[PDB]
Amino acid sequence: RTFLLKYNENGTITDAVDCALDPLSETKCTLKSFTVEKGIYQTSNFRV
Amino acid sequence: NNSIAIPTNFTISVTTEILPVSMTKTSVDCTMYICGDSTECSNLLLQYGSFCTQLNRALTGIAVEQDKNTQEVFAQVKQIYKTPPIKDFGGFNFSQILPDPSKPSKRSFIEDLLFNKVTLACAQKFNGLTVLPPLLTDEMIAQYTSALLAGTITSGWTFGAGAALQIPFAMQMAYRFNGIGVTQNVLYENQKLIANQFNSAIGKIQDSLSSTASALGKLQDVVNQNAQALNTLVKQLSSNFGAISSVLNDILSRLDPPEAEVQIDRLITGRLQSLQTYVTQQLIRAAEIRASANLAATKMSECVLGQSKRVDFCGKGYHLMSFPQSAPHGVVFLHVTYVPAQEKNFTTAPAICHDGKAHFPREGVFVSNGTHWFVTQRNFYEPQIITTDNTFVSGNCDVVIGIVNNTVYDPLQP
Amino acid sequence: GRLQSLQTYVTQQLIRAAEIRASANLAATKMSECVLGQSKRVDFCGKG
Amino acid sequence: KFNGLTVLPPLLTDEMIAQYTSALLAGTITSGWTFGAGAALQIPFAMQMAYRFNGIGVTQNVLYENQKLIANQFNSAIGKIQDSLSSTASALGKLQD
Amino acid sequence: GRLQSLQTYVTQQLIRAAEIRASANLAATKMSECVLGQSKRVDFCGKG
Amino acid sequence: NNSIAIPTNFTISVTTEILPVSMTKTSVDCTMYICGDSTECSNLLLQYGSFCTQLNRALTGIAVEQDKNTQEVFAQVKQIYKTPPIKDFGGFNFSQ
Amino acid sequence: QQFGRDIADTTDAVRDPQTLEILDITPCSFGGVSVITPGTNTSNQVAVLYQDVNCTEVPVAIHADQLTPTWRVYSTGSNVFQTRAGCLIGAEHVNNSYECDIPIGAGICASYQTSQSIIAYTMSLGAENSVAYS
Ligand SMILES: *[C@@H]1O[C@H](CO)[C@@H](O)[C@H](O)[C@H]1NC(C)=O
Ligand SMILES: *[C@@H]1O[C@H](CO)[C@@H](O)[C@H](O)[C@H]1NC(C)=O
Ligand SMILES: *[C@@H]1O[C@H](CO)[C@@H](O)[C@H](O)[C@H]1NC(C)=O
Ligand SMILES: *[C@@H]1O[C@H](CO)[C@@H](O)[C@H](O)[C@H]1NC(C)=O
Ligand SMILES: *[C@@H]1O[C@H](CO)[C@@H](O)[C@H](O)[C@H]1NC(C)=O
Repeated sequence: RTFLLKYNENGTITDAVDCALDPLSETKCTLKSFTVEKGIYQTSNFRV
Repeated sequence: NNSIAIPTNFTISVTTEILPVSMTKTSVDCTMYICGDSTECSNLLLQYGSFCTQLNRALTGIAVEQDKNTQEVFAQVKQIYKTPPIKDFGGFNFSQILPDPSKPSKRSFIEDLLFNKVTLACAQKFNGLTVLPPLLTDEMIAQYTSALLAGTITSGWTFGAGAALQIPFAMQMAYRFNGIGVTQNVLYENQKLIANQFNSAIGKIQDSLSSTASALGKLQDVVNQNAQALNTLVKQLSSNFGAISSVLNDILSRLDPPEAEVQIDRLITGRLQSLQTYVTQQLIRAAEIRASANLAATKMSECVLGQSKRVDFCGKGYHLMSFPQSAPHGVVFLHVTYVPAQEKNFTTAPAICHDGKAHFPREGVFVSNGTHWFVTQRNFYEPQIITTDNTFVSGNCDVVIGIVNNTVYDPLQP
Repeated sequence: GRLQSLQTYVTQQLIRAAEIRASANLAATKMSECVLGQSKRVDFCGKG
Repeated sequence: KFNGLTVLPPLLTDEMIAQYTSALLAGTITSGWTFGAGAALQIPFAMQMAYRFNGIGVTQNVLYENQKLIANQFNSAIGKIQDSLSSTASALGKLQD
Repeated sequence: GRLQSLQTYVTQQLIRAAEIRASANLAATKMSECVLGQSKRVDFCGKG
Repeated sequence: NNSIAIPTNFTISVTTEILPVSMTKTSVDCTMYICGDSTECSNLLLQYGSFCTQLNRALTGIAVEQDKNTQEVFAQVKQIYKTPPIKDFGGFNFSQ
Repeated sequence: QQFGRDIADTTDAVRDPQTLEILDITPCSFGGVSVITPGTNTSNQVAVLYQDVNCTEVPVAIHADQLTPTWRVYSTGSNVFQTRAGCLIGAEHVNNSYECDIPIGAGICASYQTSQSIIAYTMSLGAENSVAYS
């Protein structure tokens, strides 16, 4: 899996989001962020 | 020193002008173009940093700009106006430039001629290259223009400045001539004359575009550029870049992965150079259209929604108004311009001295048959009797060069 | 790989420089017309 | 020169460029604004000086009562171009770039 | 290396050519406004 | 509240404005540039697909477009005029 | 002949060495998948746009039968709408027309309007109006 973990100033991970649960989760790893304004995005295909 | 040229007649002229607005909508996927359905190839591409997340993002950035360009050119108004059913415009005929309600499409009579005058030719979608549909389909593109004519023709130019205000079309051009230096008495005495000439002007441009004369020269270039560049990208995949084969599947069936590290990478490096050039060349082409798109957008706000006093910015000649029409990957402007006709050889003089006082023209020129003097508008010969109402008194008679003696009729106590 | 890193950046910056350069000149054209005088053109210094 | 750099001549030679400027120079002087919008209309240049003042809100009478002063003053501004262009500090920076 | 040397020269030429187009169109618009007629735009044809 | 300014005289000044219209058209041929007078090197270039048949149209595309700039700026009149033999321009000396 | 080429110089049609039957070869990956999503801090339910697939070969083109069950949820169902830009799944079609805020393509947009769901519709070009001309 491709995991995107975000770290606070301490380094302890408070939340994590897997990028294969749904095509919504595919957007975050595609864009490398979480809090993004409303719009439309394209994600590279990853189904095998 | 004392010869002036004042036109004695006039003719109406309708020209055309083509300007691209949006170009072909293209997008390239990251992995599909370089190597499709090969998980052993994408691993090697991952070690070359983040190129396709830049190139596709840049290519996607064109798509946002291309849809925004059409919105800032065509969606200038926020209400879809409709032309009234009664086509009584004071002798003018407007059927050729308005959409036909009988047809199931909103494209007007001349837009069908324009849409087949230039073409676009699609089937190579398999190797990554795809075409995104435009935000505004051709049915909606014609709908914007139909409202824009429904505002300029019927509501004057006020619909571009707020709520639409109704006005006759005979009214509209009557004091629109007031913006080019001629009074409004010209049209009311020549409404029949200008109507047939204007209708024939629409007929003259209709036959030329319906013939074999290629007048849409600029539109074909932008379509070919967005077609030749893609085709070069299609053909470029057939080159080996010095490899033992131009197809990676054979190389995957030829060399072991320890021996394919050198072989495949040089293919990967070569094809990245091929794609980088396309994305680069797409940006300048998108930059040039955007410069023309703002030019089209400015002409939308200037050459249509009002009267522009800038010389030779909307067609050729004095500006009266324009008829925007839908075109594939662009817009067509029909500038209706005022052109002076043949003139008469007049003899002029700057001023008149009557009783030692100088009378200067308030508005117009001073012309003579050769013995008698008359005053008329600068851009149209309508001679008038020299009165104290059309002139004003200033200065003496020994300070202005070229002054001529003449009499002034006084009408207040005849 | 690093020269090609700079070749991508410099090309994009020059292209983006032209985007600002046309916009700045457009503002400058509006700067000499919309504020330093009264403008007669329609829908160039705002709606109406 | 070497290594495949070929310079094509311009489509319009420098001699013919000046004639278009000469045509525009005579067009601006003898016609004003008419020749750019249709048939050329001949008009005295003294008259054309007035009708541009009317386009900037200046009354027609200001030119005629001060025609002599403008004639000396307009040429002096023209004569100042040579002093502003023949100096060491050249003002033709944009073309030189 | 020579192709990359030639490619960056073509890219540099294309960027500069577009700026000449913007300048020429500004010159062309000036030619249609500053010379062939009278322009009421403030501070567009020189100062004043 | 009640102060306005109306000039009592005027000054006529001319200012020089500079704008480029076109530059020198350039063209590069890959046949002799990349591999100078060597037929054993051009065959390597032929294996690189079509770049140098794609760059030539780019430079020529510039040159064709730049020739349009010269005609777009200067060639906006359909007639060629000449000065009249007399030079009575109301006190203006235009011979410069 | 043994195989056919094209503009791309790719083998698109090959002849069977056994039955000598003319047949065509083409892949359909449609790797450009797009999702329409509001602000990520607003909601989790979204709509996914598929480009030029007609959404009748989705289980066949990608072999979703043997995939994870979460892919088959959006592969088929009653929430299927077909556009000129493709087949859109995950939105409720509405017969009204508003000034849309989310561009998708082919005149179809999306919004966040009411029980909450994302609605897709043909955009409204504006408020219809007429001028009392005579
Ligand atoms: C004005 O016209 C008259 C008539 O021909 C001429 O004699 C005179 O010289 C002209 N004025 C000037 C300044 O040349
Ligand atoms: C301006 O101010 C003066 C005194 O301060 C006052 O008399 C006058 O009415 C004012 N004018 C206006 C227009 O307010
Ligand atoms: C989501 O973020 C936006 C940021 O603009 C904010 O306006 C909105 O109130 C936020 N909503 C929630 C539910 O956090
Ligand atoms: C999509 O599938 C339906 C079902 O057979 C068919 O009627 C329709 O024509 C297909 N769409 C296209 C574009 O062929
Ligand atoms: C929209 O209209 C069509 C035809 O009038 C109808 O079949 C469809 O059910 C309508 N949709 C809704 C949600 O009512």
